[PDB]
Amino acid sequence: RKYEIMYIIRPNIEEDEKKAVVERFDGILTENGAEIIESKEWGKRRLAYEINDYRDGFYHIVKLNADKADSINEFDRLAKISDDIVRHMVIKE
Amino acid sequence: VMTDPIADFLTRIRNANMVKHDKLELPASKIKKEIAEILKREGFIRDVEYIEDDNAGTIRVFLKYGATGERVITGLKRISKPGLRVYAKSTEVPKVLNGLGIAIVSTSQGVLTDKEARAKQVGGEVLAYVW
Amino acid sequence: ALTQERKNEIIAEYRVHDTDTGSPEVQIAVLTAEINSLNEHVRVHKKDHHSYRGLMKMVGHRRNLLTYLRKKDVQRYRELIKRLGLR
Amino acid sequence: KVCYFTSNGITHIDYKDVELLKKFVSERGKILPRRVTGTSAKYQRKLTVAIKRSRQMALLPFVA
RNA sequence: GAAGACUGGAGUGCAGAAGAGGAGAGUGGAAUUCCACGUGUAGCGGUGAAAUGCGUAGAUAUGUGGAGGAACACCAGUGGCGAAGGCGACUCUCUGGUCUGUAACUGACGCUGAGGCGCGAAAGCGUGGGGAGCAAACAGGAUUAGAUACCCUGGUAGUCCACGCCGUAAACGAUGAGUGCUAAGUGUUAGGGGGUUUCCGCCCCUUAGUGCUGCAGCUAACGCAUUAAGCACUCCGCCUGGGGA
Ligand SMILES: [Mg+2]
Ligand SMILES: [Mg+2]
Ligand SMILES: [Mg+2]
Ligand SMILES: [Mg+2]
Ligand SMILES: [Mg+2]
Ligand SMILES: [Mg+2]
Ligand SMILES: [Mg+2]
Ligand SMILES: [Mg+2]
Ligand SMILES: [Mg+2]
Ligand SMILES: [Mg+2]
Ligand SMILES: [Mg+2]
Ligand SMILES: [Mg+2]
Ligand SMILES: [Mg+2]
Ligand SMILES: [Mg+2]
Ligand SMILES: [Mg+2]
Ligand SMILES: [Mg+2]
Ligand SMILES: [Mg+2]
Ligand SMILES: [Mg+2]
Ligand SMILES: [Mg+2]
Ligand SMILES: [Mg+2]
Ligand SMILES: [Mg+2]
Ligand SMILES: [Mg+2]
Ligand SMILES: [Mg+2]
Ligand SMILES: [Mg+2]
Repeated sequence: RKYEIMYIIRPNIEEDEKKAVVERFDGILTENGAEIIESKEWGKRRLAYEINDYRDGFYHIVKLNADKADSINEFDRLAKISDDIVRHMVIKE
Repeated sequence: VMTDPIADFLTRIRNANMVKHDKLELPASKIKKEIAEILKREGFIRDVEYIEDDNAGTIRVFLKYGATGERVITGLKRISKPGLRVYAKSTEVPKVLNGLGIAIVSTSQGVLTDKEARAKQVGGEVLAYVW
Repeated sequence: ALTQERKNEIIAEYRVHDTDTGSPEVQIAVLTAEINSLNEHVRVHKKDHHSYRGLMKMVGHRRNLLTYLRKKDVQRYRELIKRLGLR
Repeated sequence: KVCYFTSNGITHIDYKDVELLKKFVSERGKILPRRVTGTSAKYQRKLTVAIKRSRQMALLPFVA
C-alpha cells in the first residue's frame, strides 16, 4: 500500500550535514522492504507559526510503496528521537 | 405475503374499494384464481384476467360499482387464519347475512360457496366471509 | 477482513463445481475463515464489544447454514465437516 | 451560488496546495461556513479534512 | 409426511460510495492555574447593595521563559454512524455494520423467540496512579421574622486513566419485531438512469435514510396519517379501581 511522508528539517544546517540527515531517513526506510519512489526536497519555506524558536524550514517529501507497515513505524520512532527534524507527518493513500 | 396470502388478497380488495379504485393486480396462485372465479360467478366483481410472467404469473381483477358508486362488495373477512384453523360440519356451514352474503368453504370437491356446499351435504375449512 | 485473494483461494478450493460462489460448502468455509481471523483480534483486543457482536452474528449465520446442509443432504455435510475440522 | 470543485471537476483537495486553501479561510484562518463558500457538503467534508491536515504542518496559521 | 421442480423471500460472488461505528499507540494549538525574572504602585476582586477574601512580605496589570492536567473554538447543518447506551482535534495499526448497481452462484437455506447468555448514561464500590479547572460534604460573608437554601469568597471525596464489581433513569418516539397494500406537495443526505447543453449547467425518473404540510381512514379529544396511532397475517411482553405497596 502506497504512502507519503513529509518532514521539516531545521533551517540552521549546512548542506553536507543537511544531505546526511536527508539520506539517513531514506536509508532507514530502505532498511525494510519499502520501495522509495521519490525523495525530492520541497524547499525552504516560512512556517505559519513558530513550532520552535525557529521560523523557517526545509520541507521534504517522500513517496513509498510498503506493505509490512514496520518501515514507517521505525521511521516514526527514529525521527521522533532525533533533533534534526522538527515536525513530520505520515499519510496513507 | 410472508404468512398468509389469502388474507392479503382479501385486504387488497378491501383497500381498493375504500378509495374507489377501478382494478388491481397481484401475484397469482392456484387457490387465488379459483377464489376470484367464485367472486366473479357470484356477482361481486366485474372481471378477472391473467397476465403471464417469468416466475409465477399475475392476476388482475376489475371491480364493480353501481350507477352512483354504492360499492357492490361491502365487506370481507378471513375466518381460518394460520394461527387457528376452523372446520365446519355439513350441518354447521354458516349462513352469512341470512343468505345475502356468501361463505367460501374448501370441501373435498374443490372450493364451494356456502349454498352449494349444502347441496352435496359436505363441509370443510371455511376460508372467508364476503358480503 | 480477508484480503480478496485470500478469499478467492478458499472459494476456488471449496467449489462444488467450476463456477459456484454461493453453495453452502463455500459460504461455510469462508465464514469459518473469517471467524477464525476474528478470534485472535477478540483475544488481543478484549474491550471491543461492537466487533464481538459481529462475530456472534457470523457464528449464528454459519450454524444455520450447517443445519440446513445437514438436513438437506447428510453425505455432503459429513464430507465438508471432516474437511474443515469442525465440531 | 455555484460550487467551486463541482464546476472545475476538482475531485481531490490536496493539503499540499496552500494557495487554493487561502480562499476558503477567513482573515483569521477560521474555516468559512458552507453557506458563504457555496460548496457541496460532500466536498466540504474533504475541504475541512484538508484544512486541518494543512494546519498541522504549519502551512496555514491556526490563529492569525 | 414423502419424492421432485422454480426464484420473487434470504445469502454469496463482481463493480462502486459515504460515515463523530469500536479498541491500541503517537502527536497538535488555543485557554485557565502555578512558578521564575524586568516595568510599576496602591489598590484588586465581588454583588440588587455590601462583606468575607487577595495586596507594601508589592498584587491586580504588563513582557519573556518554564510545569502540568482536562476538553477539543471556526467547520457544525430536525447533518452522519451504531441494536440500545452513545460517538466531535490530527495521524498510523487492528476491526464491525450499511447503501447503490449487475444477474454470475445456492435454491425456502425464513420470521418471532419463554428460560439462557452478552452490552448497558451518570452517580456508587475495591486496589494501584493522577489532580489545571469544576465542585457534593464543610468554613466564613451576605439576604431574611427565621435561611441547615438561592447569592459571594474558599474548599475535600469525585469528575481523568488501568483492572475488577454494580446493572439502574423521563434507559422516551412515553409508540416490540417481520411482511404486504392505501391521494398528494415541498426541503435535505448517499447513490443509479435518461434528455438538453461545448462542459459547468437545467429538467424528468428511481433506490435507501431523514424533516415538514395535508386526502381517505382512525381516535374520547389532543392528534396520527406511506418513517400510521389506517387496512391485514405470524410470534413475543404486559394490564384488569385508588391507598396499603
Ligand atoms: Mg437479493
Ligand atoms: Mg470512518
Ligand atoms: Mg472512529
Ligand atoms: Mg499554552
Ligand atoms: Mg503576572
Ligand atoms: Mg439504525
Ligand atoms: Mg439453476
Ligand atoms: Mg430475530
Ligand atoms: Mg429472556
Ligand atoms: Mg462513572
Ligand atoms: Mg475510585
Ligand atoms: Mg452560611
Ligand atoms: Mg471555586
Ligand atoms: Mg425500570
Ligand atoms: Mg427503583
Ligand atoms: Mg436518552
Ligand atoms: Mg416504559
Ligand atoms: Mg407492526
Ligand atoms: Mg444526473
Ligand atoms: Mg421518503
Ligand atoms: Mg410502507
Ligand atoms: Mg390508539
Ligand atoms: Mg385496589
Ligand atoms: Mg383492593
